Amino acid sequence: NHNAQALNTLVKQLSSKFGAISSVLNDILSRLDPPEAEVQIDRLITGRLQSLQTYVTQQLIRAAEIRASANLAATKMSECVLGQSKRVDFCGKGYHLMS
Amino acid sequence: LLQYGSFCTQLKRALTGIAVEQDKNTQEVFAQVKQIYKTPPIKYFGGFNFSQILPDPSKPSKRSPIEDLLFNKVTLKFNGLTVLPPLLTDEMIAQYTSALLAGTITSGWTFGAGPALQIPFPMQMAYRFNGIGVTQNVLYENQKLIANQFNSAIGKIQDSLSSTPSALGKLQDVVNHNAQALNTLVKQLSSKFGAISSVLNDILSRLDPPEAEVQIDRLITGRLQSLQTYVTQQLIRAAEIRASANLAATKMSECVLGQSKRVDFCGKGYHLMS
Amino acid sequence: NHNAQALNTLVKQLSSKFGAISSVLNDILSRLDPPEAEVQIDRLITGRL
Amino acid sequence: TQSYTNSFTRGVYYPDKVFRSSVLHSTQDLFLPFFSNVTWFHLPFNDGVYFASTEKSNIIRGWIFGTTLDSKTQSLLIVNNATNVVIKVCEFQFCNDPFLDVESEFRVYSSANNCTFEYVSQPFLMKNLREFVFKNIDGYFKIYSKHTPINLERDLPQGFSALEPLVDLPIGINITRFQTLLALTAGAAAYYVGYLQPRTFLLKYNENGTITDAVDCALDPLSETKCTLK
Amino acid sequence: SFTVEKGIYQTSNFRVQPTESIVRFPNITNLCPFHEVFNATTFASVYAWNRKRISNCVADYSVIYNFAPFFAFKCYGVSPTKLNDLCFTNVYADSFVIRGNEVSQIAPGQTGNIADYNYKLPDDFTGCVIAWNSNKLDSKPSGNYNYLYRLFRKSKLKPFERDISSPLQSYGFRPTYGVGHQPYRVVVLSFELLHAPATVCGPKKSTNLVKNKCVNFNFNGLTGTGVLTESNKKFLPFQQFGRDIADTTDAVRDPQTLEILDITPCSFGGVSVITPGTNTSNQVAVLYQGVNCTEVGSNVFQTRAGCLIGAEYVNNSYECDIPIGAGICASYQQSIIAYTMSLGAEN
Ligand SMILES: *[C@@H]1O[C@H](CO)[C@@H](O[C@@H]2O[C@H](CO)[C@@H](O)[C@H](O)[C@H]2NC(C)=O)[C@H](O)[C@H]1NC(C)=O
Ligand SMILES: *[C@@H]1O[C@H](CO)[C@@H](O)[C@H](O)[C@H]1NC(C)=O
Ligand SMILES: *[C@@H]1O[C@H](CO)[C@@H](O)[C@H](O)[C@H]1NC(C)=O
Ligand SMILES: *[C@@H]1O[C@H](CO)[C@@H](O)[C@H](O)[C@H]1NC(C)=O
Ligand SMILES: *[C@@H]1O[C@H](CO)[C@@H](O)[C@H](O)[C@H]1NC(C)=O
Ligand SMILES: *[C@@H]1O[C@H](CO)[C@@H](O)[C@H](O)[C@H]1NC(C)=O
Ligand SMILES: *[C@@H]1O[C@H](CO)[C@@H](O)[C@H](O)[C@H]1NC(C)=O
Ligand SMILES: *[C@@H]1O[C@H](CO)[C@@H](O)[C@H](O)[C@H]1NC(C)=O
Repeated sequence: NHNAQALNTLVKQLSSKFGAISSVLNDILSRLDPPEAEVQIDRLITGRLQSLQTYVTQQLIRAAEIRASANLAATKMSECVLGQSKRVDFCGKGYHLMS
Repeated sequence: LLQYGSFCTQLKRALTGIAVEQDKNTQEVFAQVKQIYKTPPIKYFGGFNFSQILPDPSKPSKRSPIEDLLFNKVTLKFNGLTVLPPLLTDEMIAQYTSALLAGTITSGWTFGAGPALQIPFPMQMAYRFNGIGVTQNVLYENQKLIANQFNSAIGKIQDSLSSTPSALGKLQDVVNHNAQALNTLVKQLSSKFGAISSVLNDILSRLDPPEAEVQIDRLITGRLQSLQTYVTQQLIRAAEIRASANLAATKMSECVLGQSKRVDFCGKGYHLMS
Repeated sequence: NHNAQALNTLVKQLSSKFGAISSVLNDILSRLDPPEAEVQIDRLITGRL
Repeated sequence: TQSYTNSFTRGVYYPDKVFRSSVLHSTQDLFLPFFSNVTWFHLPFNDGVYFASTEKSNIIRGWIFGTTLDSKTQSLLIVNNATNVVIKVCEFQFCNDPFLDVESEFRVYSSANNCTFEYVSQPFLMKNLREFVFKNIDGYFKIYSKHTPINLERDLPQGFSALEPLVDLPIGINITRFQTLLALTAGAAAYYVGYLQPRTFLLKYNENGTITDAVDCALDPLSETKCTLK
Repeated sequence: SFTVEKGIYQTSNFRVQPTESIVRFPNITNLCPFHEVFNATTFASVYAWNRKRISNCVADYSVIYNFAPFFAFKCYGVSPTKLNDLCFTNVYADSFVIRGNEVSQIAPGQTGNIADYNYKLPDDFTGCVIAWNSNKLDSKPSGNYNYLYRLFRKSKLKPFERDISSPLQSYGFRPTYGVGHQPYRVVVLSFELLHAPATVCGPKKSTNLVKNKCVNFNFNGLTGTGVLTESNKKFLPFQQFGRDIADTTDAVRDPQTLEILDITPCSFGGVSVITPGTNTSNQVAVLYQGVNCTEVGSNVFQTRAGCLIGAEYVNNSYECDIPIGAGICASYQQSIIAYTMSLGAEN
């Protein structure tokens, strides 16, 4: 769900104007002369760069937590499945037998 | 501002997730047992005080003296900034702690793996001594000396906590950091960001609508940047808080509901109880 | 390797223009007028921030 | 006759007209640096002048300001007497050694001439020590004053006090120099002179809203640390 | 979405709307010396420009339009049409005569002979530039040479600098001279903001006191809205405003009667909707976060989290279903009920 939401937001951000005459580069290119196109192009460039940076930062933050969970799962696989554990509530509720 | 997109939905989602995770942290750490146990009216356990940690019925809030000292020592409507109350009040957390203490005193480690089974306290202490490589006759022939040592050790704790002024820095850093972040966010509202003024009302009441946009957009960009920075910092801090809460939950499960053999996990020395 | 790469990139970023006449403050200040220098400086300031 | 002495922590006034309480505020303006020389007399204006006196016989009354001190340039001539105060900017002809005859003004100046400013109100004056701060900024002439009892002392008293604004004259003329004005038979007087500099301060307001303490952020590293930590 | 599952969602916010308006233009009415500024028939040279100070009067600018159809009417820091609603500290008026072609040379950040040798105009200027023709008044048939302008100077002039020290060139004005050389009368006004309480402001009229209610206020230009309440602050006899740690207005003194009036924002907060699944029912409950029940299902319950509307408070205890606040949950038992969560079974 989180991955789908992030991708949908990223692809939906492409339709914003960011204070420009239009949100389509071809429309601006075919309507305005090159000396004037840069002023409108810069705003779109800045907005899209900001969107990409936000997406990358969120992805890094999520990946850190996923890595922590994977480390915990690896420890559980090593300690509850390949042996018998005496740590309380680590391998279930009660006195551990096997997993 | 409507032209910029949907940043506000992202900010709201991030903050709501942080709040829900904050509630889940306490729920996971403290709600370990499902039954509310009680201590017997007669407080005799073979010569051991537990009064310094058991709840005090005289005071209205029903807290132990050490809990009172900790509560007193820690210490502590904007512009769109609000603070929400936690789901669990202090009395409920105190009840959880009292139930855990009563269970571990009257049952040992048996209530953490099934139905609670009664056992006299000296016999539980004999089991715990047997669990570190010392025979039972060592305990049974030195009951009074060990009881006196335990009483003195528990007595010195309040004085040690009170005398040291920086004993609770970890619990103060959280409050200080949150206050600093909120104050910086509030103070950022007085910046100009290269505009004629920092007040929208003055700009609207001094210039024509066709021209005020150039001044307004700079303020919008600056405030959006400030909000994004605040949210990112909050997420980064919340991750570390969650890691600490997970460690605390593991320690509660392993040191309190049982006897641990991991070195330097539940104190320095050979672990007995917590 | 990561620390060296990060420092090198941060130092290297100073030569960007970010959509300005030049990447040096002195040449922008001397060649242009103050009303336009105060506009050209902002792009560099924002990029470096 | 000149001399030298120590300013201590004297010469703090109210920068503006905004009420505050129980807060710490950082201000950037012209102030008298702590622990600095102030000349004792028995004079260029620079960027500011700090005047303090404790004389009782009222021989001191008013001051004279000007750049060239001539009838070709406007000049402030403050006159303080028992009932009112006279403020004039007219380009008076400056006599070499002005003094009050007591009350002919011929020795002060020879003639009056073209001008537009005039102000008459209660006089500035009223074991007693008096402080005055003069500065000419952005077309305005601002004067501060404060009165406080003092014990027998040859130097400035130890402690803290705040100066409240008195008048804000919209004159906006050229001043480079100044002299004192006396009323007289031989005699003697005693007063101190200090000079202001651009500094940054950290003012403290109490719950009642009066300044009680301040720190100069350029005296020593400890003060800089205090200012940074706020 | 068309389907909503069990939970609590924060939808929108709310705010208390203003009731009326309050204006406090103090009492005093005067007329500014604007007539003497214009139609004086005697305008000095650009190299020695007149300087007048205007204060303690009511500025009227309809006379400016009534004067003449000005060739130039430009304002830089302020919209020209809104000059009738602003209050200013003081106004500096500069009057002189310059050539018609050089009118464009009077602008901030502009280069020219008069710009750097006669009148330096700073970059942070706040005012208006007005010029109109004076050919029929200041053009002698043989040439009016009374107007002179500097041509040579070692260094460029400083902002608002006047020099009175052959560099001077006499102007020549004749009726036969065409556009671009006839004399133009130029008036430059400078404005000051954020200073001592403004006094040149009198075009509108005042109102009276209202208290303990959310009403717009305009105290001598201090716009905003809020509630005016009596204050116990010991103002010294010369302050006017008040601030706090957040650096915002919290007190003010009425110009008519010296009285300290606290200012607080009108009530606001968030709104949350508590509903079970749409498959189950369509009944909902609304929670106003951090708001007393007086300000806002015919059943009202007050909690620490705010005012709860549409739920009945029973005094039983069950396991938590929908979290609300400090130990209070909600569930769909058919109606919506609010209770106190139970920690567990006693033993
Ligand atoms: C547990 O320790 C407490 C504290 O030392 C003992 O309570 C003290 O009893 C003496 C004698 O009555 C009083 O003078 C003290 O004031 C008490 N302390 C406090 C803090 O009130 C208590 O007696 C010990 N437990 C047992 C069973 O004796
Ligand atoms: C004052 O000036 C004298 C010389 O003019 C100098 O020796 C002295 O250090 C200065 N400061 C004090 C406090 O006397
Ligand atoms: C004191 O000065 C005021 C102000 O000009 C004047 O009216 C008054 O007469 C003076 N008093 C005497 C005693 O001359
Ligand atoms: C004062 O200034 C005016 C203006 O130039 C001048 O006419 C007059 O001679 C000057 N002197 C006097 C005494 O008015
Ligand atoms: C003021 O007086 C000084 C000293 O004579 C002089 O140098 C300066 O040009 C005068 N005018 C201004 C505006 O400073
Ligand atoms: C301010 O008022 C309070 C209460 O009236 C008083 O205790 C305090 O001394 C006052 N502050 C002064 C006089 O500086
Ligand atoms: C809400 O207002 C009433 C009205 O007096 C008051 O009694 C009550 O204490 C208020 N509630 C809170 C939480 O302040
Ligand atoms: C619930 O508890 C008891 C019922 O006997 C009563 O004292 C209390 O007021 C009840 N609460 C209500 C009715 O809100």
